[PDB]
Order: sequence, then C-alpha cells, then structure tokens
Amino acid sequence: LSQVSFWLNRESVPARTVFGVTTVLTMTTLSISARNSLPKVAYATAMDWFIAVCYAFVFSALIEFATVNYFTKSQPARAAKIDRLSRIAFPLLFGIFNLVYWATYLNR
Amino acid sequence: YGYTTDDIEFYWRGDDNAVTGVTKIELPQFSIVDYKLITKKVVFSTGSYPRLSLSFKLKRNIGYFILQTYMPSILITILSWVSFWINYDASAARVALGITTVLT
Amino acid sequence: SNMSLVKETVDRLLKGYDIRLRPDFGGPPVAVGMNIDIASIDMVSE
Amino acid sequence: NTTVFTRILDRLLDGYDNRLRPGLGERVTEVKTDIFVTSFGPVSDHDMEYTIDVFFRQSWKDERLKFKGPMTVLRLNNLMASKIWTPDTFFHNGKKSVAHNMTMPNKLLR
Ligand SMILES: *[C@@H]1O[C@H](CO)[C@@H](O[C@@H]2O[C@H](CO)[C@@H](O[C@@H]3O[C@H](CO)[C@@H](O)[C@H](O)[C@@H]3O)[C@H](O)[C@H]2NC(C)=O)[C@H](O)[C@H]1NC(C)=O
Ligand SMILES: *[C@@H]1O[C@H](CO)[C@@H](O[C@@H]2O[C@H](CO)[C@@H](O[C@@H]3O[C@H](CO)[C@@H](O)[C@H](O)[C@@H]3O)[C@H](O)[C@H]2NC(C)=O)[C@H](O)[C@H]1NC(C)=O
Repeated sequence: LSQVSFWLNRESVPARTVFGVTTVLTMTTLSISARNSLPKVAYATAMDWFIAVCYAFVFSALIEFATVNYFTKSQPARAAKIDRLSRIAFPLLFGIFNLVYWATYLNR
Repeated sequence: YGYTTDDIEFYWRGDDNAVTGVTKIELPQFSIVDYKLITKKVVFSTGSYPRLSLSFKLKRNIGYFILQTYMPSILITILSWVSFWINYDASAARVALGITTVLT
Repeated sequence: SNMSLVKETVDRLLKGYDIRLRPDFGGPPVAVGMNIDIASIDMVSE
Repeated sequence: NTTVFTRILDRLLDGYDNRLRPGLGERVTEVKTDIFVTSFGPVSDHDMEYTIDVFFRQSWKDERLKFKGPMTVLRLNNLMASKIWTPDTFFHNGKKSVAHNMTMPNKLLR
C-alpha cells in the first residue's frame, strides 16, 4: 500500500501525503499490536526484524515522495527520473529481502 | 515470631556461601547486580526478636523499552517533522500530519 | 537387625518428648543456622 | 531441666475446659486488645476494599492458668493456644482475611 503511492499522480499532493502518514501510523499500531503478543524479552526476535525492515521500507517511500515534492517545480526531470526508478527499485529489494529472510529463518 | 532474642539466635551458615544459586538466576527483564546478607535484632512492643535479611539489587534492562516505547515516539516525531518540507500552500496535508501525530 | 535397632532408637528418642518446649527451655538461647538455595525468581510485578 | 516444665504444663492442662470462658460465673472477661500495622496495603478503589497486615494482640486474665516455677513467663509454642480458651474476635467488615502459616502458624502465647 505504501508502494502504490508512487504510481499516483505527481500533482496530487494531498493524496500521497495521506498515503504516507497513514501507512506509517498503521505500521506503528501494528508494531505495537504484534509486539503485544510476546513476553518482555531484552533481545530482538525475528518478527521484530521483519517489522523493522517493513517500517524502513515505508519511511523510504515516504521520504521519496517528500524528495519528489521538494524537487518538483525546479528540476521536474530529476523528479521524474527518481520516481520512475523507485517504482522498480523498491519491489525488487523487498522481494529479495523476503526471500533471504524466509530462507534464513526456515532452515534452522 | 514467638521467640525473643533471649530464646533464639539466627545466623547465616557460612555467612557468605549461605545463599547460593543467585548467579544462575536468569530474569527476563531485570538482572541481579548484587545481593547482601544482614543480621539484625528488631524491637517490637513485645520484645526484641532476631532477624536475617536477604537483599537483592535488580537493574532493569532497557532493550525492551527502547524497542517498544522510545522508538515509536521518536519516529512519530520524525514523521511530524515532514510537515516542514511540504509547501506552506498545502492546508490539508500539513494539518493531517500534525493532527495524526498529536493523537498518536 | 539393623532396622529394628534404628526403630528402637527412634522410638526411644520420641518417647517422653515435649514439643511445646524448645531445646534448652530454661537456659541460653538456641542457635538456628540458616541456608537458602534460591531456585528461581519468577515474576517482578510493578 | 525440662521435666519440671513438662510437669507444670501438664498440671495446667489437667482439668481444663476450653469451652468455658475464664470466670464464667462471677466475672465478665476483659480482653485488652492492641494492633500493630506492619504495612498498610493497597486501597483497592474498584472493590471499595483495602488490605492491612497487622500484629493483632490480645490479653485476658485466666485464673485457671496460674503456676509457680523457676521461670516467670512461659513463652510457649503456638500449639498450646488451641488447648486453652481464646476469644473469638472477628472483624465486622473483613471480607477475606488470611492467617499466615509460614513456616509455622504465626501465633504466640506468653
Ligand atoms: C538494599 O537495601 C537494603 C535496605 O536498606 C540495604 O541494607 C543495608 O545494607 C547496609 C550495608 O550492608 C547496612 O549497613 C550496615 O549498618 C550496620 C548498622 O550497625 C553496620 O553495623 C554495618 O557494618 C553496615 O554499615 C544497612 O544496615 C542495611 N539496611 C538495613 C535496613 O538493614 C542493602 O545494602 C541494599 N543493597 C543490596 C545489594 O541489598
Ligand atoms: C498450618 O501449619 C500447621 C503446622 O505446620 C499445620 O498443622 C498440622 O496439621 C496436620 C493436619 O491438619 C496435622 O496432621 C494430622 O496429624 C494427626 C495426628 O495428630 C493425624 O491424625 C491427622 O490425620 C493429620 O495427619 C499435623 O500434625 C499438624 N502439625 C502441627 C505441628 O500442628 C496445619 O495443618 C496448617 N494449616 C494449613 C491450613 O495449612
């Protein structure tokens, strides 16, 4: 849901911002909700690494819409280039992250 | 309870190896830092009774809280800071940011 | 037999034994030495 | 010795009826109570209750337990308190009170 925002119109500022702020609020309430299951251990589990990486991805898609909106009206070419790039970069890095994660935690 | 200090005498056996198994205690949150054995004679209105005290010192680990309650607030503040890079003409976006942040 | 000898000894010990009176009921205090082998500290509730 | 004291105790309980208060005919028993609050427990606001840990002391005069020996005060065990008469003080508003039994019954009798 945070990655769909890239494909939204570049002029629709109000929509992409709601996307970012929500996807972050949701990830926070879900990082406290899922955390509400385990006892109070002093180390980081595997689910907590997955949640941290997802939270990172979300905040990168946000930081990326913010960068595009700060570069638009000045260099729209640079904005178009970074948007057309992120639209591919993000999915492949999240796919390889899922592959690595499940491979390293299902073999033990 | 019943016997005053002129009828019974409490003392740790060994006086330092009396209490064992403290360095093997693994707590999920705290962590035993030190333990002490004391010997006193308390005074109540019915006499003076012997007393031993076994005292621990538990230091709380901060990993769980850094994980659970500090990081979400810190990152919510970071998100709130985004409202400055948006152009000041956007009236809904910035408001959304600040209000969601406050409520959260 | 050894078992009968021990049983006789124990019966002799507990015969004429007054539980209401501590050792040395009219003399100096008795010394009670304590040991503790802490198995676990389960939960520390705030 | 301890046989003089066993004999004293057996003389005390010989011919004692713990179903009769001291001075049943010609006297009104006078129980002098006292309390020592070792810790005022947490006041539960939901249940409108409160916990309190006390040293509840009582002291009456029993004329059937007079002796004459080497000692003045017999600091006896808490199991002698069940063979004599002890007032049945109950708490008019207590809900669930517990008497501690760790490691032996937390009682006293002098
Ligand atoms: C945890 O808290 C307890 C409670 O305060 C601490 O117990 C205290 O320990 C100190 C040092 O062991 C005691 O000092 C002693 O005072 C007597 C007084 O005559 C003196 O003779 C000794 O040489 C020593 O200076 C102190 O009395 C004692 N407090 C009580 C109320 O017993 C304990 O140290 C703390 N730390 C740990 C690890 O438990
Ligand atoms: C509180 O603690 C006291 C002492 O630790 C407990 O007293 C013990 O109670 C048991 C059973 O009530 C007694 O065993 C009984 O022995 C008689 C023989 O006299 C036998 O016929 C019974 O079948 C039973 O086995 C035990 O002797 C007694 N010990 C003492 C020292 O008084 C008491 O039960 C505890 N109460 C609670 C609620 O835990």
